[PDB]
Amino acid sequence: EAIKRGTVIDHIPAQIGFKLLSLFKLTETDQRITIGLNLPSGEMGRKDLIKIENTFLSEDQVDQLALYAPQATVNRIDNYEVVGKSRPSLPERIDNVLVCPNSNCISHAEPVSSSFAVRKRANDIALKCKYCEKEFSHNVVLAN
Amino acid sequence: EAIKRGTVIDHIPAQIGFKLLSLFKLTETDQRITIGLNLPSGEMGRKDLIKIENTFLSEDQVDQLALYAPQATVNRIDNYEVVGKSRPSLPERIDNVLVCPNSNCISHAEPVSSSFAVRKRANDIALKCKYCEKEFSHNVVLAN
Amino acid sequence: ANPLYQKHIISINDLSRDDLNLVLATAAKLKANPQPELLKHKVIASCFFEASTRTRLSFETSMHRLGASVVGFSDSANTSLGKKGETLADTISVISTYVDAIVMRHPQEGAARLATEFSGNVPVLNAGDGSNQHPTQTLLDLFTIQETQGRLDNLHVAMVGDLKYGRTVHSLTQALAKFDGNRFYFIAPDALAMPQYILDMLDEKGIAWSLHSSIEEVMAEVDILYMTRVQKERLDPSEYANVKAQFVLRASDLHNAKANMKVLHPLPRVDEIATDVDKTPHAWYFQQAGNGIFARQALLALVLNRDLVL
Amino acid sequence: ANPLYQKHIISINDLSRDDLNLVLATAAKLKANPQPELLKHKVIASCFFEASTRTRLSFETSMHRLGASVVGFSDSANTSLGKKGETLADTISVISTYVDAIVMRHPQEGAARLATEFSGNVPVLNAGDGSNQHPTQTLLDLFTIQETQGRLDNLHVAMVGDLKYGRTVHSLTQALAKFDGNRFYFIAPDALAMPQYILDMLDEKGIAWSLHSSIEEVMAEVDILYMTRVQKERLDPSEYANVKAQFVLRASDLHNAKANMKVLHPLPRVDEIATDVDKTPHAWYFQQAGNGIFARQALLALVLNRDLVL
Amino acid sequence: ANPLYQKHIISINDLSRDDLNLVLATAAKLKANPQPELLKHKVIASCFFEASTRTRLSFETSMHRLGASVVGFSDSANTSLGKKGETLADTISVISTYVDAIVMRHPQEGAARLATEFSGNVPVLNAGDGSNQHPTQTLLDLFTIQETQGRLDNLHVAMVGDLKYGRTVHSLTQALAKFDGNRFYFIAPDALAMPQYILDMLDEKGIAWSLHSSIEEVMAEVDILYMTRVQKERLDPSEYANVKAQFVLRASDLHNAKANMKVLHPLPRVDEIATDVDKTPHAWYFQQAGNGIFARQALLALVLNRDLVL
Amino acid sequence: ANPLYQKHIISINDLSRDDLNLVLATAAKLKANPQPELLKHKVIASCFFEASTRTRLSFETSMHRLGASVVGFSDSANTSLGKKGETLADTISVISTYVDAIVMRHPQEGAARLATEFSGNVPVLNAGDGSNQHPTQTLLDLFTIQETQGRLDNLHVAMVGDLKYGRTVHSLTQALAKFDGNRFYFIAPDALAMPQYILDMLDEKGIAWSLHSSIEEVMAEVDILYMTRVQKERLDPSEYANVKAQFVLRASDLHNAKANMKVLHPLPRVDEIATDVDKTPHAWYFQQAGNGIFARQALLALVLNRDLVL
Ligand SMILES: Nc1ccn([C@H]2C[C@H](O)[C@@H](COP(=O)(O)OP(=O)(O)OP(=O)(O)O)O2)c(=O)n1
Ligand SMILES: Nc1ccn([C@H]2C[C@H](O)[C@@H](COP(=O)(O)OP(=O)(O)OP(=O)(O)O)O2)c(=O)n1
Ligand SMILES: [Zn+2]
Ligand SMILES: [Zn+2]
Repeated sequence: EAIKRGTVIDHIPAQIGFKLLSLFKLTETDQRITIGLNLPSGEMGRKDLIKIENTFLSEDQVDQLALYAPQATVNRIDNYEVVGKSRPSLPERIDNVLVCPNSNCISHAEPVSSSFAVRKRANDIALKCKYCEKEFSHNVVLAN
Repeated sequence: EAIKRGTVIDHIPAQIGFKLLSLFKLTETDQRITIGLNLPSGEMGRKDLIKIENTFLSEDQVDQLALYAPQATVNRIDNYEVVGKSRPSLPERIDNVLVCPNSNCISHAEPVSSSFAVRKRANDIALKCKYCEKEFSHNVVLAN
Repeated sequence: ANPLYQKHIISINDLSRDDLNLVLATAAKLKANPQPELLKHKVIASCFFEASTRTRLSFETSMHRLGASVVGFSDSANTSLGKKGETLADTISVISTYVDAIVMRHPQEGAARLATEFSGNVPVLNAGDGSNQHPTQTLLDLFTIQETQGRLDNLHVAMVGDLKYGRTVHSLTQALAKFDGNRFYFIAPDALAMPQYILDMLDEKGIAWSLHSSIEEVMAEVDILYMTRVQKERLDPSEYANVKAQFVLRASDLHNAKANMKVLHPLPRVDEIATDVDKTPHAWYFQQAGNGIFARQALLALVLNRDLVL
Repeated sequence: ANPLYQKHIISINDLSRDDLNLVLATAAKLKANPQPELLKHKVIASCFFEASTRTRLSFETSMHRLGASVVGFSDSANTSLGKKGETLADTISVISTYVDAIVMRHPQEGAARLATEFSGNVPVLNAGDGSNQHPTQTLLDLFTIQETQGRLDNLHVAMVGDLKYGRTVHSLTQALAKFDGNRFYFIAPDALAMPQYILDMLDEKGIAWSLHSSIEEVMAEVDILYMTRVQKERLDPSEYANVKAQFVLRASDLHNAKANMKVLHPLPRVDEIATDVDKTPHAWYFQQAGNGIFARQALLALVLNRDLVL
Repeated sequence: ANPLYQKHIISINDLSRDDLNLVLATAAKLKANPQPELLKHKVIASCFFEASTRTRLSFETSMHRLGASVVGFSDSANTSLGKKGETLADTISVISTYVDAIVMRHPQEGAARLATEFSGNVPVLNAGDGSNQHPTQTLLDLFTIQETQGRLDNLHVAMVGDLKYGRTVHSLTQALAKFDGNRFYFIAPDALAMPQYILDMLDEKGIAWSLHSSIEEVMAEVDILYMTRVQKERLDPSEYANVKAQFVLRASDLHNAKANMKVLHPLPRVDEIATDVDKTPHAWYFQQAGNGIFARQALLALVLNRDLVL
Repeated sequence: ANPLYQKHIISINDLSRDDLNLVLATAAKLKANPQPELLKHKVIASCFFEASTRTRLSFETSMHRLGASVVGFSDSANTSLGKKGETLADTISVISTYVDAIVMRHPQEGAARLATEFSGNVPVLNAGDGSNQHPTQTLLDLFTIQETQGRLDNLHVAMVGDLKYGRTVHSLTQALAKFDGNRFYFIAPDALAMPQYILDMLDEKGIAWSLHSSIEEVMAEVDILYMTRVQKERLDPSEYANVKAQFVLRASDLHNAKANMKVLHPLPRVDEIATDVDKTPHAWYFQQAGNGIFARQALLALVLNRDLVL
């Protein structure tokens, strides 16, 4: 089960596990990798979890998990045993992973990384494109 | 950790488990999944491993891995016992997963699934699109 | 002779409940018992001043299924001598000396009506005039509702999409309002709401209607879910993306739908009906299109024959 | 019922030798004994998403010679609602509720094949899909060879011109390779050579072929001289002039030609066949074109009738 | 250097109030004392990916008034037959090796911002990017309001017309909202109302605004009447007819206007402003256009010239 | 006067090695010490009979960098509805009474040469004539190779892509073949091989060249990797798919490249060079484009200014 060093992120919701591996390139390394999926934890829909060997993620790297997996916990391993628990906060910039829903936005088919700004509302979250400067519900952005 | 009833895909070429999970949407289920990439590989140099419970792969589904892990080993398990091992063999047809390299093929942006006839050649595999009837090296098709 | 013999077919507002029922009963009869020689030796003008391939093929097929001959044109950005100079009035005055009926589609509102004033005794059938009328679409819609529901009264009808600019939904609402006990559910963004004059018309007849922001609110009760395209051409792309999700339909949405419920759509349907709806028993937009043939046959037959032995 | 009843006609690769012979025997019968009412009351869609006047007129004439009615369109750089947005799949799903068969030509490879997946029980006939197939051209070519030579086996067939990009010659070579003892002569500049996959296919069947740089090398032995246009559009004008002379045919070149030898060309033929060839008894490209009518009639008849009394 | 030296000018939301004041003060100076050689030996690209004759001439005139040389183009022609398959990124990467500054207008939102990521040390000035920003229009508007009213604070500003889709009024509102005590009156049909996000921005800032059905409701207290074109291509022609009167201005409407009031319009005004307004002392749209030169000079001067203007 | 004073610049085959060296040395000088008034009071015609935004802006920028004024046009629009029935001869006869030099690009080969016969004492600079010459492209290429490699002799030069139809690689090969000890590697699919006449020219000069199927075969010994666009409009899309990989470059392909190696490309590179190449020290296509300015200045300066540049 356990790894000597690297990182383990836990308490990932069901069906969000694979999406993290996808979006965040979370498995793109010659270093060792072990993942568990649809794992039993506590609730009926339960949990996914990931473990990564010999690699560490910055505090900023943690924060990107917020939009999909708010309730997680990232965990550093240095010998066998843990060091510190970590929690993702809403970042100020979500870059690279989202796609602007504005079909006329210059960002499409150009060599730039997507970039959005975040702010809360009743019933949803507004995301604002760096390029077109248009603002959308996350529920609009997260469906394309 | 080991499994009671289901399927184990072993000797997966390293860094490929994730891909297999993507292409074949293996994570689109509720059954418990266990994965390892570049793992403790006595029986290899660098290999991947995927476990899926309460689910079984037919002969054709197993054969669909032939192009991505032609030396994998698919294990069928019940009551903790491995009841069958099979190796992927070259399928005669590959559907859904590949994309036709011909940019003028009708298949792009039409509501149909890709489909290719497969035939082995000395040094490669030839793939012939059901729609445009053009034939390409698997290296060309797999490129994108 | 039948009430529609030699009548012009211009506006849903000119057709009574009885007229509608007569077209539909005739359509059912020709569907069951084709009369491929009814209009033998008739010549019909297919005049698409505005091109519409789907509507034109449908109408011309109807003509041929009754044995009629067809002459016509479909016009893009052009004309020969001497329209763009020659009036529509003169064009109809000429063509009406040639043919037995004129089917026409035109970019300006009122074009078919003006045509009737110059076509002498040649009946004009309106295949669409600008943002005004499209009565044979409404007839095929109504035929499809009647055929699948067994009736045109006491229905729950939801309309979803661009209700402000869809001449097809205005017309269908007017038509359905000629029958009793129908209830309407309008699902549209505020910028594309069903117009007040439609709402006033329903109010004056004591017909119930309500607004809903989601298909889920009405799915359990709806008999007909009529989807209409979004005229995104008038809209900012950003705006079109912010309210896309409100009229997108997919197979999962039909989970609590009544067994009888049908999804209609005058087409094309990109971005509104996911292809996964197509295989469900509720998807009926292709069947709807196929019904255009029988509705349009009935209309041609009624208009060009005194009495129909069916 | 006959082996082709209600079958789609998409690719030469899907037609057996027996299928080919059946189409040709039927074509000979209709040529000798026309059946102008065979397809009475059938409606056929002539759908030229890609315009081709010669092919469309030929096909539509065939339809009328069997008594069928015809609806359709020819498309330039356009479309009405709502293709360029509406999928081909939806277009076929609609049109197949109207008509008894669909003849279609399209700029993308595979278009006809995709159509069969949406047309239900309505047969699709491929009038050409991009650089892929054009099976009714190949059928009319084969009918012409059989009619003039009395057979499709043991022939000497030369092909001259742009062999690399001519879908018509690829298809004819595949078709002729289903028969026995044929020998091929390929006459083309190196830049436009018959593709290796064609050559491999002939090798695998033990079919003899050879390259020649001039028509003179083969004239004494050739039964069929099949000329194909040069797609000069892909070429530098200087390049097109340097190798023009190698595929130009004139009357003097036919001096030692066999009495039976015919010159074929799917047309148009500018710059390849001098007009002085036209009057020789070997010129048969217009007769070839006229044969399109009988080949296409046979196909429509076989596909739309269970059993043909001829 | 001055605060704007070598800065990109992309969006009004990136310019502080001090920035705006600096541009306007610089504009006032150049109007009063021209500096025809300030940018001698600079070469500026006038890149109109989207054509706009009025805006381009204004900008290129401003370049020449400071002695700069100009190279450029105007497309809108290249569209989708290929337009330019080359990325904007590459176009900018190339052009930024040629010139000292890039002025660009583009049909896609974000285009100028994208340019800055590829222009190296070459400043980019946004002449309009889709429905997003148009800051030099806002700068000449502000300069015109400041000149005629003596201030940018404590004004009564009415905006009329298509408030929904006008990038120019969105931007002017944001800009005026950076100053204090301004009150807005929004006059627009419901289909064309000032968007919620603008209203919300005003609410956070505690800025007063009100909705009005017509111009006469507020004519007696406005300092600036800023009219906009109604993009009638968005509306139904009958819909346009019915709301037209509320956003059209004629001279008799001006009876109770303050002596200091000016009517602005970014042009063309063809529909909204009658020509009898032209000779009132309130008509200031042509003087407005004229100030584009001084605002655009100020911006070029500030961005390309290290030391502040005297 | 300098050797190039008042000379026409039409073809690389008319420029000696000393001419090439003189242009490059002049270009180096102007890059190092600009002379913004050298051509003050000259007026130069920028005549783009065939449109080319990148080449035109480069040329017009170079004119302004020396202080010259520019008049001009860009057609490609006028074609065959009339284009201009006037002869090129007459157009030049007229224009050569207006201006001090003519820079021209034309779709027909020989056009610039023809111009010189009608331009009187007005020099003509060829900005590209059909598939013939493009000497200022070759001059900026050479300048870029000399700058980054320190020499034009004893280099390892790889050319990749459409070697058959690229006027730019034909011309660069001829140019490099005027210097000593250069070795070429030609990487192209068979349908797009370097033409025989180029290979024959190299053979007479005893210059080494070899054919290679891919870039990796020679990546470790090349000093210049000169990539070209594959005119995919010539190939079948499936053919393009199958050979694509051999003429596309990405960053990982560069692992064993010499430290001094530069990747050049006359642009656009949309297909052949991945964007991850851009930030390697080998990417030099944008710097290449930038050198167009200095090469084009040098040429204008040499041709219009009697005394050599200091
Ligand atoms: N070499 C190691 C050492 C530890 N772990 C991890 C796996 C478990 O996720 C974690 C267990 O410790 P926790 O603090 O996460 O257990 P909790 O206290 O969080 O459980 P609970 O939240 O239910 O109280 O240790 C690991 O993967 N590899
Ligand atoms: N209840 C079980 C039994 C087996 N396995 C896994 C472990 C191995 O990765 C694979 C094969 O099981 P084996 O007992 O056959 O292990 P082998 O060592 O024999 O595999 P191989 O035949 O390749 O040597 O399946 C499992 O996950 N759960
Ligand atoms: Zn955006
Ligand atoms: Zn294909």
